[PDB]
Amino acid sequence: KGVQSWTLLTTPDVTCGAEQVYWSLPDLMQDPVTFRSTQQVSNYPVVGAELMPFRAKSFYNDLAVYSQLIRSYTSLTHVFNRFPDNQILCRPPAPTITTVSENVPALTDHGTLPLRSSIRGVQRVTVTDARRRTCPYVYKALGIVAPRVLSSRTF
Amino acid sequence: VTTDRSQRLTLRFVPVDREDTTYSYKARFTLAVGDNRVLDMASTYFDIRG
Amino acid sequence: TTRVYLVDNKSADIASLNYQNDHSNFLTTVVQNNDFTPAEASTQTINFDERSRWGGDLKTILHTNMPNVNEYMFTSKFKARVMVARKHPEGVVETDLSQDKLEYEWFEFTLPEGNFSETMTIDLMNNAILENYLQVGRQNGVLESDIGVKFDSRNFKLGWDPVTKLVMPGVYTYEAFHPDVVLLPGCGVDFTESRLSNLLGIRKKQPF
Amino acid sequence: LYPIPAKATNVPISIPSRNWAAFRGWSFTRLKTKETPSLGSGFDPYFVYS
Amino acid sequence: SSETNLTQQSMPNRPNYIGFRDNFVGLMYYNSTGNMGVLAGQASQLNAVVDLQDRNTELSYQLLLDSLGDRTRYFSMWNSAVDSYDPDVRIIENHGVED
Amino acid sequence: LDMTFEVDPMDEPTLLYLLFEVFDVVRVHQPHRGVIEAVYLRTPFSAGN
Repeated sequence: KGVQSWTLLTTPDVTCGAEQVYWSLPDLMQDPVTFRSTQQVSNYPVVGAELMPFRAKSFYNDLAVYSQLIRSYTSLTHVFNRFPDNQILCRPPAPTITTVSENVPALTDHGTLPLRSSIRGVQRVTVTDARRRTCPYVYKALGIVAPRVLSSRTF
Repeated sequence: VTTDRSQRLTLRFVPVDREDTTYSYKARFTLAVGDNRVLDMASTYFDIRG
Repeated sequence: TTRVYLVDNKSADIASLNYQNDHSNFLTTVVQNNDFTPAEASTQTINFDERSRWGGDLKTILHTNMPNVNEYMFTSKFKARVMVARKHPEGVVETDLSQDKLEYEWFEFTLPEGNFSETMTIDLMNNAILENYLQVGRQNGVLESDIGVKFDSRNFKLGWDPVTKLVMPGVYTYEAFHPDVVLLPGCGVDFTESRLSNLLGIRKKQPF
Repeated sequence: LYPIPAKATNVPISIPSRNWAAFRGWSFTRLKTKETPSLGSGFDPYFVYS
Repeated sequence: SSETNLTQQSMPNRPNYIGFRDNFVGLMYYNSTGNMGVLAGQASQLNAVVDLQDRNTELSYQLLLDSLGDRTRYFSMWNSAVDSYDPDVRIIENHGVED
Repeated sequence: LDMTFEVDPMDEPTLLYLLFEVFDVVRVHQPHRGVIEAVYLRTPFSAGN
């Protein structure tokens, strides 16, 4: 009858979980096994997936509540502790075990995958989230392709 | 010269998809040419209302 | 084999294509013949033999700046239902009973953009619920015991005696076990549309 | 298109080395910068004219 | 409202004709690299339209219409009505007046 | 190729507009009911195939 039945307790993280990013290079890779091609704002054919370059690094200290008490002085204001006496409304204790996010550079190789027979000189790079919209917190997305032959088509 | 079968002289296509941005519009059509038709593209035009 | 490179070539000639864009979706030139200006080179073409199915061995490089708490990634807003008003029945004394009709509404609470720590976000989430008590509740006469919702970290019931069923220390133990939601009757919270539950460390057991 | 600065009078220009087979000749004219939009991208925020 | 403000003088506002451009130039994205059109079969998504950033399809059309017909005749369907000027305004023939 | 244009001074920024006259052409093939294949060429000032 309690929340045991339908919620689940899990370790918290400041990344707020994570998501895949889908790359697409519409003007270069031949569109993968069921994708139709578009100039549609989002829905370009995916060419490879990664987690976003943004991960939780585990952090532990005792004296976390002590750090919070020292901040209770050195902040010079009470705005986050309006009820210092009320034990239910009291500012909650800082976790001893906790996370920080690190935004890390990432470098990857995807599969050998098929390539349009002739290439226009103006070309396109896209990074999109699981919702297929473009992540604004991107700097320096890049692609590097070594072309090669798969198989003859001329018989 | 002319077919004695039932066939439209003029066709009209409704967009199958369309997208908007702050400064542009984009619409996708399936232009269908039936099994004994031939279409001279000079006859085609985008009829727009607004 | 060769290499063809898909890189954010900045110069004003190609920036003329960048204007409505950002580094997550951009147009660039793969053509790099250095006596052609990037505009001039951009219209040219690399042209593999038509008799062969070609494939790219593709590598990529990605970097990013994403703040923990933001609007775009749904780590900034939560729905909560809290007391909007508390009436008093006419001709009863105001200090005497405090029994009357109470009223509640759903609001969505917005945390400051760019924000960047775990306990800070819990303190910000509580400040948001306080801010609506200040902006509404103070005037309609809800008592500041009656805040409706609070985020906490403690294990209440820790010093609780099995026999006499009170917290024997006379205090709740001030130590963080795991984040928690503390509610009063008639009210609640909603993460249907946020990733703040994943930062609370609370997840739905049947997620779909 | 090549930029002619305000009050400039010699406009030198060069084309990098290339093959000219089937070339037909040259046509040329002068334009104002405000009377010319840059078609590269989807909207031109500097095109303050109609 | 005052005695001297009876003496104000009005001038009509400058005439300003607004409408669509000759043959709707600019209404469709020709020669704009991020916004190309598409023509393709349904089975292969390979586009038959290969546009370039240094082509000028709008101007090319205005010149071809003049080579094919007479631009001095106005056709409302294609909004065909060539940009013109009064030559008596362009080159002033100051004959004076027969007064 | 070098070209030097001598021109009258103007109080506002202007552009020299050049048209390198060229053969810009296409050929279009339609071998099966579902498809169309276009071959482009631009003879001087090329942009491939």
